[PDB]
Amino acid sequence: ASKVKQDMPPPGGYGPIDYKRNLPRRGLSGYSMFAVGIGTLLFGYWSMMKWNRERRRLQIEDFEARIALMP
Amino acid sequence: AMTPFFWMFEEREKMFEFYERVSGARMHAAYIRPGGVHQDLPLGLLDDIYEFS
Repeated sequence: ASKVKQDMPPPGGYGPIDYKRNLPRRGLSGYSMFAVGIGTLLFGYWSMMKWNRERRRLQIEDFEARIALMP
Repeated sequence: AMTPFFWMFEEREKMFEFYERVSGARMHAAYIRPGGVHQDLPLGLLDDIYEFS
């Protein structure tokens, strides 16, 4: 009466299975990376230029006050 | 490195689940006999193997 019933794949088979290596390239050129590094270095250099000159002026002002108080 | 060890022993645990479902033993099944295999696959094993793979 009852037909055979055992573990079999479904009709038409299973869905395709991926096996190829998948290592995508994120994407950024070495020239671009070096340019970003140089640009951030230059920006830091300029900002610290300005801040260090201001610090020199502040130190000179403190020295002026000390000179005034010295006698 | 020590990280992929865990990463892939999770999959190894899944494959021991396959072994246990087919034979009742996780790593020493004794499933393949010199005349074939001992028992037939359970009705829902091929689907889970496909899902894993």
